[PDB]
Amino acid sequence: QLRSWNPPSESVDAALLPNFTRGNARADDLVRNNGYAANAIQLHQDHIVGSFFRLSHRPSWRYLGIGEEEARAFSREVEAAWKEFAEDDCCCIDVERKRTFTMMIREGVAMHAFNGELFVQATWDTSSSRLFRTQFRMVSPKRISNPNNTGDSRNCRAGVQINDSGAALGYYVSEDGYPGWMPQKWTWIPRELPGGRASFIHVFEPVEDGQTRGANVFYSVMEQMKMLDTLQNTQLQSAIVKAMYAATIESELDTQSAMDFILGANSQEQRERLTGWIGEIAAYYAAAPVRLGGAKVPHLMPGDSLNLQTAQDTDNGYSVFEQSLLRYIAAGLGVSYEQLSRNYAQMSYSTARASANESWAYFMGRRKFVASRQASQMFLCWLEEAIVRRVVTLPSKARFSFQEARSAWGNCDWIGSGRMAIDGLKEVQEAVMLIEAGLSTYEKECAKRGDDYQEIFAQQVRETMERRAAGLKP
Amino acid sequence: QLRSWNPPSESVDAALLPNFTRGNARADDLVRNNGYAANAIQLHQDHIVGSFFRLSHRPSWRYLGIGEEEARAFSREVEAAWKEFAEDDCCCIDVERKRTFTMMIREGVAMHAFNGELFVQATWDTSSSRLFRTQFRMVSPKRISNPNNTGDSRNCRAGVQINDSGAALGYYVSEDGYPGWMPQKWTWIPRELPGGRASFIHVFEPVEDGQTRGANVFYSVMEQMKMLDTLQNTQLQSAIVKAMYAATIESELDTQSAMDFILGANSQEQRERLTGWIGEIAAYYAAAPVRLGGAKVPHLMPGDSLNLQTAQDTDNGYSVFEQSLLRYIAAGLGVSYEQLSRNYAQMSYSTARASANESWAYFMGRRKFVASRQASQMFLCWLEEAIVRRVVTLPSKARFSFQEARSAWGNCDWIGSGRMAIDGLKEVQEAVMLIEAGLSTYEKECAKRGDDYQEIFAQQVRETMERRAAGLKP
Amino acid sequence: AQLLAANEQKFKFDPLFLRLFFRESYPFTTEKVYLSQIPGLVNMALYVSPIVSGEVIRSRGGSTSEFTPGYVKPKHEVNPQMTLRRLPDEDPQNLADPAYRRRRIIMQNMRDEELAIAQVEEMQAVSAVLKGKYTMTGEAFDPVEVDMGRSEENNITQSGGTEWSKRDKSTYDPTDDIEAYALNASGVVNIIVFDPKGWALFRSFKAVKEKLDTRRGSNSELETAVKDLGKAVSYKGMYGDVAIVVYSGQYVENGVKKNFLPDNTMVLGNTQARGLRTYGCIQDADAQREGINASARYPKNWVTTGDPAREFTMIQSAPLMLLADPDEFVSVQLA
Amino acid sequence: MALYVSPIVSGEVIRSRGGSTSEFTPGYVKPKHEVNPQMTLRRLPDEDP
Amino acid sequence: AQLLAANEQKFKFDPLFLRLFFRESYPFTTEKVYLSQIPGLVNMALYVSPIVSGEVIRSRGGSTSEFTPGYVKPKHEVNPQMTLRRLPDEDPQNLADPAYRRRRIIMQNMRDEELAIAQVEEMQAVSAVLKGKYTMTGEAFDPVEVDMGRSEENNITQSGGTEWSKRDKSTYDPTDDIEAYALNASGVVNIIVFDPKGWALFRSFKAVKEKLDTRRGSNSELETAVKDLGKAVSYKGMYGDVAIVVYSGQYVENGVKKNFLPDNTMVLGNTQARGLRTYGCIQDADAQREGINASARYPKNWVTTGDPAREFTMIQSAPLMLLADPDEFVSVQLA
Amino acid sequence: MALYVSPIVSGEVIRSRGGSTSEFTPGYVKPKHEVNPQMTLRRLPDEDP
Repeated sequence: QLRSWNPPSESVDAALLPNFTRGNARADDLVRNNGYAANAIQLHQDHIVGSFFRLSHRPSWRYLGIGEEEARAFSREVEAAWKEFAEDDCCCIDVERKRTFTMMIREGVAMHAFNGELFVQATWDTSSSRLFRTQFRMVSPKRISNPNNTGDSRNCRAGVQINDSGAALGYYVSEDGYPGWMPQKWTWIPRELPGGRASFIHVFEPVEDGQTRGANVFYSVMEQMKMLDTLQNTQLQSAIVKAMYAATIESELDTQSAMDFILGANSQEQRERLTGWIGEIAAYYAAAPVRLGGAKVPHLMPGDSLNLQTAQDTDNGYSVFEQSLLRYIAAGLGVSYEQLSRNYAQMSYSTARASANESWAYFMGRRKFVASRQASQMFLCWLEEAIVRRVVTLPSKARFSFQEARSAWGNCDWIGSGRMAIDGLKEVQEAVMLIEAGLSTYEKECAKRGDDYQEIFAQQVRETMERRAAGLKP
Repeated sequence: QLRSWNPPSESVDAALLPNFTRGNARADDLVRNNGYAANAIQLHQDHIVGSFFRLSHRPSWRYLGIGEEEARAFSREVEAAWKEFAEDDCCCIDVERKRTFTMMIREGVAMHAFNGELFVQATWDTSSSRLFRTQFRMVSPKRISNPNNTGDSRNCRAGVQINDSGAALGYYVSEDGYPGWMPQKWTWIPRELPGGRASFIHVFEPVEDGQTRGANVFYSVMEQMKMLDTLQNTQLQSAIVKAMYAATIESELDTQSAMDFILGANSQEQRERLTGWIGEIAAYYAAAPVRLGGAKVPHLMPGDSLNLQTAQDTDNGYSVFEQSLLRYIAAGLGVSYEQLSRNYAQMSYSTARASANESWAYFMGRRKFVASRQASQMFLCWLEEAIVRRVVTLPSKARFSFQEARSAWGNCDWIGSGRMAIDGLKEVQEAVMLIEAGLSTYEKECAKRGDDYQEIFAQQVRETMERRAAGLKP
Repeated sequence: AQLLAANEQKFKFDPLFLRLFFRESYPFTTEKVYLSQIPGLVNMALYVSPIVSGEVIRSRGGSTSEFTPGYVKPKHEVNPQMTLRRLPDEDPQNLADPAYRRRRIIMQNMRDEELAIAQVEEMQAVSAVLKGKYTMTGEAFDPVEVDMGRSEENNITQSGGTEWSKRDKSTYDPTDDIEAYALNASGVVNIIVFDPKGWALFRSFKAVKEKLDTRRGSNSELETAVKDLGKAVSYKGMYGDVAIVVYSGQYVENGVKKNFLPDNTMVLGNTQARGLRTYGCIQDADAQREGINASARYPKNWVTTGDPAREFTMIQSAPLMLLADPDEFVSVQLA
Repeated sequence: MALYVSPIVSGEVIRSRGGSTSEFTPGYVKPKHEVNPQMTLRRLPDEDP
Repeated sequence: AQLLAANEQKFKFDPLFLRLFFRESYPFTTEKVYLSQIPGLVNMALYVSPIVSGEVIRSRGGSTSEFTPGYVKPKHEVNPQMTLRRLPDEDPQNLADPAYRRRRIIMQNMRDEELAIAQVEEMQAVSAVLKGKYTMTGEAFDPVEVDMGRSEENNITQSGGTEWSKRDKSTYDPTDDIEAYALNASGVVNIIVFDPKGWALFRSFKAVKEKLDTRRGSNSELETAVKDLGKAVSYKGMYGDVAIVVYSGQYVENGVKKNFLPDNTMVLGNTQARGLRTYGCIQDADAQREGINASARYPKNWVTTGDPAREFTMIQSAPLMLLADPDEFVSVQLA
Repeated sequence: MALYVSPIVSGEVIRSRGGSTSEFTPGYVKPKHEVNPQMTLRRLPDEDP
């Protein structure tokens, strides 16, 4: 079985890139034919981004000498601008003109999960319906190959032109293949502009040094493919052969030496004996009507029957095989099957909350690992455009210029899915302890709750004043 | 079995579009013959929209410089207008004149679930029974094919005319096929008007770039089809063969060499022996009446019987096969079977509330992903019409014009199904904690409760004053 | 390939034979006709003494109970390449539809089919009540003669002795011959349906022409039957006591057309003679697994995949209609 | 319109049996007239001239 | 069973007959060829007086408009039991795939299919422009002779009178015969393509060998055509004014192989002679309901369920290619 | 590679046409050598011995 799937013995990058197309193609096959990939990407979406992905700008006020109040007001301005620019209802923020920021993050994270890499391009849109002429078009991974599909070279390696030190200079984007009859032409695309401008945002997780591509799926999913095939076929055979039945006719006849002599005489010159016996047996079956049930017994003149003696008859064991292996690959691939297909077998209280909190912290890990890159890159490009357009005003006491301290000025964090609910009592006792001991700040409280302290305080002011005015109890 | 269903190895869009008609047709077959699709669409309806889908208009007052109080009063006016326009009792808001806003959302979400896409068209009704001359007619997905059913082309691709960059310009709507004998003629329909007017609302979820169609169902449901078939047939065979019985007659007779010699002599020239024996056996069965029960033993003269020796006799295993696979595809397709067909097997407390809260948050995900598009599009069209008719008054200090900031002015959110009830104690301890710590605002409190803070306060005023007047206890 | 239920005609217009003499349909779940199985006429006289009752009465064991029904299963194509029968100006846009063209062309095809089986059944009927013999025959099939048992006095001939042509065209009355042939008919004769020239030389006698009543004098539903099938049955009028009819029906064979009726023939008998329509097995897997093994007819529309990758309409039947009493009709060849 | 098939399987496909001569010119007749309202017409007896 | 679109070849390499003389394709929605329907050459001289214009001009009613196209529909199996044509070392792991083996084996099967129809079409072409007669024939099919009308002076023979073999191998010049046969050809001849030994005894004359130019002197795209089909067309060179070619193509029949060309034959005519490729109906339900009744070729991959429960590739066509002017070429049998 | 079928139905199944002689012994050649690291080898000019 190791024949149809073969690992070379070498560093992972040189063991994957030669068989990149086959592994990725069979990955496409399984993610299309199989529901597990859809469920996994959907849960990753709903744990990492969830409803939305919220920007929070925190310029390094302490290091830059900027006042915290000026930083906070400038952040208010940039947050209002960014939310109003992102909430465009006409899907107009993409060059394809059919994806908002939500689906920017969606397709980016999905493709960085599947192929391990995502490709964003900051292009200059001309549609004047918005103040900001920068859109972000996502680039397929099929596009990145060496110019004219040539094999890897000295410095042109699977489509990326690098130096001897590996520094990613640029890329050869092959032309799109949709419809299925466009030819591919390779075009030069630099990774970033010299001034720090993020033109081609290439975010991938390298497992080792010098690696150019991300992680796969199929190269650990062939075994589900062939287990589902084998369980499927074995259930089919079991079902079809629980009551397969042979309906033949035998007789006494069979006078050993006499039967053999009759057969030999028929073979030599006395076939009339066989013809007469066949006629008698045909008359037998047409005067009997030899019929078993609703159907006719298949015509068998005496002396021939099937021997449907069977193989071993122990239990198939597939039960504990499949539970063990589903277990196995479930906290292999990472998301547990007791919800990837939802068993409720013997699961208990500590079971539930321990599994939930470890899995949720681990999704927080993946979120902070493979979402903040895209978030910061897009925010940096948008903030550069805003500074170009003088939408928001930089602090006058800027210790470093915007172009010099884009990292310092464009320092930001992002908020993923909403408020976690698992037990209730858990979150509420945590909340009461934090609010009584002061062990929670504005920033981490809002991180835990998916809200904002400024708005909760303003709305509590509104709550109290409306209760006082209408006669309610604050 | 892989013969009657075949995946190509290619990108998903080019692997689905060539076999679009067959997959969709067998999807129709299974959603019509099978109850699971009906239950799934019904639960999706009752989790996403539920009773109703409530509009809430929040123009970006902070960014536009609009006062929050003016924004709130303008929102009050637009909400009153929208509710009174939507509550039309004569089903008159559609061109078909037989669906209200509720069934707009219903059919839209159902078709965007089945085919992955929904097609709305903003048409100018002439029926003067309402102030607003805009209706929204939904367009079938069968209509979108290339002009005269031609195969995909360079830029005309499965009915959508796009550019090289993929931008969806317009569509070729084939003529309706009901009654089953109208010919199809393809008509041009642009996606949107240049001024931002949403004429042809085409909302679909693209799994990858350049994809034009949504997701399927059958391409993961063929296995339920053939498992239900195999379990059905195997139960039928098991039931019919638990007591199938062969009723033949044998005798001692059978003098080996003598019987063979008699048969050979009969075959050659002595058939009178066989005739005499048959006569004797007929007299035997007519003087015995050989009868077993209520029925006659089927006529078998001696020397011939059926050999109903069986196949293996181990348990079929279908029990744990079917539990494992129902498990499997249940949190595949997404909604758990312990309610898609309702098992109560060994299910526990943490089981219940963990499963319920994760599934409900995930339905909140689907709701915010595939309902807000249609909601915002319809609201934008209706608000544009209202501004045309001067029903509601835009703020005088508009920083941007309506046509320029339709996204900013027409910023809105929507509320789906009503107040979730699962445990009681859970929701009430959450409510008491939020109302004591102030950790809940007007907007998210009303989101959690399915109510409105303004109306709860006004009705609490009414409550207190009526209790005071009538003598009750506020 | 369209469903079984697309078999609606409401067109049963057989020429007064299978609908009036041969109503007695017996479709079977078994191949042959078993006249012993059919009760036919029941042993219908004996009673029992006023003390106890007698033995059990059965179907009285018909002597011959083995003949081969005419299992006829023809077919045609309904390929949507033709322009069809266009009834005057009912919106040819639906003919432009392949759906409507295909459905009404299967309508046309199948109606041709049952009228084909009806016309071959009428040839069987005319053979049956003209000689008592029927030729169950066809290529790659043995010719079985199915005989009801028509007697010699039911086959007596007018040309024997004195012919009506060789008689006085003015004074001779063929009524004498009418009762002469009617007496040995095991009943009363009330229709004198002729073939055309047979009625011609019948009426050539004056006595006939001033004995017959041209008036309606509506006797029975035979006038209604003629009004229905105004094609080939012609109600000449009353001959006084008896009705005068002429059948000039024609069958259009492989390359030519010719009348059903021979040159000059007659059958004298009742309008209520007993006619059996025994029907054999229907050899179609669909028919067996849905229980149409015992029925009249079976249509289907069905697609062939492969070499003859096409779509056809298939009609299957197995009639072996006969007459219970061959002696009921006297068959005479005329002058 | 004669042949059947054996009681095991069925035979070939039957077509429109290829008429030997299939090419003649129909009499495409298109005449016309004028209906110029200068005549007194056929007056059916006294239906309100 | 794979879709219709899996019919990509980009391999059109017919031997200069159906691509150079017979470009004039006419696939029909109707069975036969109707030469009256084809405009062919248009009545192309008369004008009208400078006052008004004249009558309506039609397709000038071809006298004979009824011949049977060669509706050829062969098939094969692509059963994944073979090891296939393995192009050198392109990853036989995909051959190990039943999917890739089946798709490239349907590729191989279908390409064999169109080259089969192409070679039978080339035999039709060689019959056509060698005698003006074509034998539309096959078992269980009547042999129709389809004649373009090649005249007697287009069938005059070299062996008549004095043979080139019976001439001086050194001093005799066959150019005189060249214009003798070219004059009654209704045009100019610019290719003198021979069969091999025909060109052998042609060049046996010295005058030929010091009159011919071996040089390229590239006249037209015929050199490009030879470079394309370097298989069986051989550009001998220039004979000065005219091009010298030799065709040695061979067809591999049921048990043996033999050349297309007879022993010693010639056709004198132009490279731009008008060749018709009339195409009949395609008898495939798929073709009719998707409108491929009027086309060149039709492939399909399709599964049979039942007795021959297998899967096949089916190719269907109906060519009746002929020559518009049979008098354009003079057909001569050589010494 | 020649025969077609009549325009009514199609014909039989075509096979690999049974080569008369189908039995010869391939030249199964399996040689070997040693690569014992005791030699000085082919030194392409001055690529870092």
